[PDB]
Amino acid sequence: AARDLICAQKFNGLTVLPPLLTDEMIAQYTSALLAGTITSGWTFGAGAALQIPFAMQMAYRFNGIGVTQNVLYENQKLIANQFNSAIGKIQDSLSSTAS
Amino acid sequence: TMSLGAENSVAYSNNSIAIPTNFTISVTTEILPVSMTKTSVDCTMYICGD
Amino acid sequence: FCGKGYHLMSFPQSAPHGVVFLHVTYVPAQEKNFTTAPAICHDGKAHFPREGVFVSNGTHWFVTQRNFYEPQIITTDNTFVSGNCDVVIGIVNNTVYDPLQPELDS
Ligand SMILES: *[C@@H]1O[C@H](CO)[C@@H](O[C@@H]2O[C@H](CO)[C@@H](O)[C@H](O)[C@H]2NC(C)=O)[C@H](O)[C@H]1NC(C)=O
Ligand SMILES: *[C@@H]1O[C@H](CO)[C@@H](O[C@@H]2O[C@H](CO)[C@@H](O)[C@H](O)[C@H]2NC(C)=O)[C@H](O)[C@H]1NC(C)=O
Ligand SMILES: *[C@@H]1O[C@H](CO)[C@@H](O)[C@H](O)[C@H]1NC(C)=O
Ligand SMILES: *[C@@H]1O[C@H](CO)[C@@H](O)[C@H](O)[C@H]1NC(C)=O
Ligand SMILES: *[C@@H]1O[C@H](CO)[C@@H](O)[C@H](O)[C@H]1NC(C)=O
Repeated sequence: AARDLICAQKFNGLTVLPPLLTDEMIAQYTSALLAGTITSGWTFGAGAALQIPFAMQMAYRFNGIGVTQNVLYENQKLIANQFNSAIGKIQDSLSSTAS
Repeated sequence: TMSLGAENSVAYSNNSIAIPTNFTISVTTEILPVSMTKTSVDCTMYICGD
Repeated sequence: FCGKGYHLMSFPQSAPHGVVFLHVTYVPAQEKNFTTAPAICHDGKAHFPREGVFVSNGTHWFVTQRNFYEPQIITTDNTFVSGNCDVVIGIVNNTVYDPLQPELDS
């Protein structure tokens, strides 16, 4: 009984084509990028992936930003707790605010 | 259905690292446009044909 | 940004309505597995590498750099002391060489 706007668009020769890459395949790309980053650091961006523990990867990042790696290795639990709390805050913000 | 790529699994462990022992030198080619054709249109002659 | 790998050089060439960049880059090729640890206990001290990775070939521990396998004996010149052994997770027990000991043993 109620005509649709998409039906009115399609009845006058205007059509929307589907994208070539579907959302499951985009999610597969992001999953591959996440797994490569977690299990190798930057080494999967220059060639074959080299495995490394994530504590050593975060120590590489800390030495990159100019902080000696003993700061990580003596505050690893605190840094992991801060990262988990920040991830939870991102979760709560995206669950609450839609803007 | 298209293939995204070959499936791989990184052999991750909390006390194992992989270090390269050799290397290679790769020279790649990248092409970038810079300019194009500088056209000019005689407006009156194109519209009216003198 | 300029070639897949670690950038070394780029060479420009002309082209009809364009430019062609030849990016010379470094790519690591032949890989090897190793057993690794963040720090080393030595007399209650926690030795950390100054630059490189603590690795082990099964029996002995050496220190290398990250992008190329070049093992060296762990001394006090390429390591630094920070804290004690009771904090770092994954520490291992090994000796650390001192170059001053054969000089003081004269
Ligand atoms: C590192 O790789 C290079 C090539 O990528 C190796 O060089 C080759 O070695 C073989 C060994 O017999 C020679 O037959 C080839 O002629 C060499 N190629 C070139 C271009 O010189 C090199 O041996 C490798 N190094 C190690 C330690 O494995
Ligand atoms: C780990 O590397 C060290 C240093 O190369 C090896 O120690 C020597 O190995 C050679 C064999 O190539 C022996 O001839 C020497 O007698 C060894 N020296 C000492 C002080 O042990 C060690 O064998 C390697 N461990 C492995 C391969 O498991
Ligand atoms: C390292 O060990 C893993 C697990 O045994 C193995 O799959 C892999 O081929 C080894 N070598 C490299 C270079 O990762
Ligand atoms: C690595 O993890 C396994 C289980 O996840 C654990 O049994 C092992 O003790 C860990 N190794 C270190 C050095 O903590
Ligand atoms: C290292 O040595 C100390 C004292 O000799 C000991 O308490 C500790 O358990 C040892 N750790 C390992 C991993 O052998």
